[PDB]
Amino acid sequence: GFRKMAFPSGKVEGCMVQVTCGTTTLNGLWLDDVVYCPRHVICTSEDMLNPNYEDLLIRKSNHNFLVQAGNVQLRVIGHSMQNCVLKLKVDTANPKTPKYKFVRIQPGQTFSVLACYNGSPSGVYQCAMRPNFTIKGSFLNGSCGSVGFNIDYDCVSFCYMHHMELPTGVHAGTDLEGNFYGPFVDRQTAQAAGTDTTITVNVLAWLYAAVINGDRWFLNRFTTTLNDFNLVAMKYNYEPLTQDHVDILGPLSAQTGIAVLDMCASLKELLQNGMNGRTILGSALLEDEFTPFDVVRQCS
Amino acid sequence: FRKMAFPSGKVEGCMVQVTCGTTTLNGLWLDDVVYCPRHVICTSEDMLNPNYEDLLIRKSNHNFLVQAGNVQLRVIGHSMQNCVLKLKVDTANPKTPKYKFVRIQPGQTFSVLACYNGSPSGVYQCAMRPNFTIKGSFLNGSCGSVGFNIDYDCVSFCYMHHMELPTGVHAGTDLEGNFYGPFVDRQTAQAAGTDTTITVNVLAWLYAAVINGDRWFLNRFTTTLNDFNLVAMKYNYEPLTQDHVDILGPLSAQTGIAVLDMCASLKELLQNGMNGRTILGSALLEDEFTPFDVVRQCS
Ligand SMILES: *[C@H](O)[C@H](C[C@@H]1CCNC1=O)NC(=O)[C@H](CC(C)C)NC(=O)OC[C@@H]1CCC(=O)N1CCc1ccccc1
Ligand SMILES: *[C@H](O)[C@H](C[C@@H]1CCNC1=O)NC(=O)[C@H](CC(C)C)NC(=O)OC[C@@H]1CCC(=O)N1CCc1ccccc1
Repeated sequence: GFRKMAFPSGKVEGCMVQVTCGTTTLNGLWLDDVVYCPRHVICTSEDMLNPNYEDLLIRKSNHNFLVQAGNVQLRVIGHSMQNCVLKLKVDTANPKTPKYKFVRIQPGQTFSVLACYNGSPSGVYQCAMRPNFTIKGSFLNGSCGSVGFNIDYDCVSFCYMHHMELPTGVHAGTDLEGNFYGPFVDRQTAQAAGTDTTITVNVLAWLYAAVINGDRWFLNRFTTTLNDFNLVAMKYNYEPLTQDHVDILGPLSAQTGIAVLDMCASLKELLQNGMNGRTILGSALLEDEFTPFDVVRQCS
Repeated sequence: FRKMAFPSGKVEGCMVQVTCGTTTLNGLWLDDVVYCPRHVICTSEDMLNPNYEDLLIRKSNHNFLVQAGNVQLRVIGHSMQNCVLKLKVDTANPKTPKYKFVRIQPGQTFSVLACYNGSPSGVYQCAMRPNFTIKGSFLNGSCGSVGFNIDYDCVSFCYMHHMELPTGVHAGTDLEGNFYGPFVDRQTAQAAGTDTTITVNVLAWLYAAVINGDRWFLNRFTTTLNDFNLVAMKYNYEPLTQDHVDILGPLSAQTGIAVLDMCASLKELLQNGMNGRTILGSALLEDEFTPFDVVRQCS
């Protein structure tokens, strides 16, 4: 079978806390003796439209930040700002702090989101960083500070923290250094993204997964050159496929005996002809939020 | 709308591995009991048609290797309940959540924590199909992985994984060891009944579309429940039960559209098709979001 699968979220759940300043409440990430959260928690209504964050932050005291881990209040003993994230230093270390690191992911890469409200985890799902640096998340009011992550062995690699929804309903945020993905800004304004494109190497991975699970109606007898495929792919607002992408698809190619450029010829036919009512792995649309690695691990 | 799983940490803290000879699967460690599929006691060649009672009579506590990670939990008692093994262990799980064992209905959804050798690998959302299979993602060694829902702080355990069918869907039991559907834990070819579309969930999905301002498909007609069920079966949709009508209640109230009026709108979509339009960015009607799922993501 094949499902959109998230990493188990327990190691991240034990880091989540609630952070309040004024009448604003969102989530923080508690690692060792530091809590990370979106800086716009210091903003009032009158601040949110053009917040001069350095100016607003210097006027705040440690005691203006109310941090709660379940029943317990954590005492803030210092605060600083790193780009769009606030670092609240606390007098107590999180014992549940896992082995972790902070990474900035590339567009087309995937990661799990642990959506939280008032510091309590509510759900977990899988996302990709879109080529236009938005994410198609499920985030309501109160979800800021929810984080996205990958787990390699015993290590949690944090790659996203949530800050906002765009008018189109997609979402935008930062890495754990507080740098936004994309051309967005932590002010209360309607912001449009650049035109999105489809993550081709991931569509190809998913087609291979469909074959591994017995679905093959979209295959064809034809091949294509890499450049002629890319010409068609760009026409349809699909990302170009690089030779590194081709190399990454090798394992999936070997396992199934379908040359990458044969699968590209299939995808080209799907783009030109559409799906003619049919479905692949349940979907009526071509899915682009599985990486080759995602498909490999899940299918062995 | 995403498929969203429950946070899995409370269940991760309960996963262990259980080994008999070379056969290793997963178990669920709550208080001082470990729950797992009984077929752990079967050699690969025993699985063709096992005599579970006779295989268990030859077993002693000291034939069972239970491990949390690499740490052995000594087994101090054992009993078979339907198709699961209960192994009493000498340590109460310090991470035991508040929990319940529940038997769910077809159509209901739940999160699966896929595990191998006692270690969680992934979590995803499943629906229990009307033919009592699930469209899971499971490899060798996944048995004893569990499906669950979390209400407030209480984990309601509803599924334990035992097997894959010829069509590549999956079958298992509740935590009392009773299979969902007409399957047995024997390495024999078995067939699921023909599957049907989960009508209550499709209706939930239509409510979700209305809540988001997508309401072209609403019409001025209504229907009886019986007339709707008889029409729906002709399109291989499940009949609605009284419980289905009940769990659509909150979405009915939220939108002010009576359940039976939404049924009349769906009947017209069945009878006339989408005429080329979409609902919620899709020509397909989705059937694996329950009314609870719709609430979790809209409000
Ligand atoms: C933090 O919890 C919250 C998360 C948001 C809330 C809705 N969904 C989410 O993911 N973040 C915020 O509220 C942002 C705070 C800023 C960065 C100071 N703002 C935000 O997400 O605004 C969302 C709304 C939805 C529609 C839209 O365009 N905007 C932007 C603000 C706005 C401008 C003009 C008109 C209406 C809204
Ligand atoms: C337990 O980890 C394992 C999980 C399986 C492994 C592959 N995917 C899964 O979900 N369960 C088992 O191996 C089952 C043990 C029995 C119930 C004692 N058996 C099982 O899953 O058999 C699967 C195979 C795949 C093809 C097929 O038809 N079957 C069923 C039995 C069978 C019939 C005919 C020919 C070969 C096997």
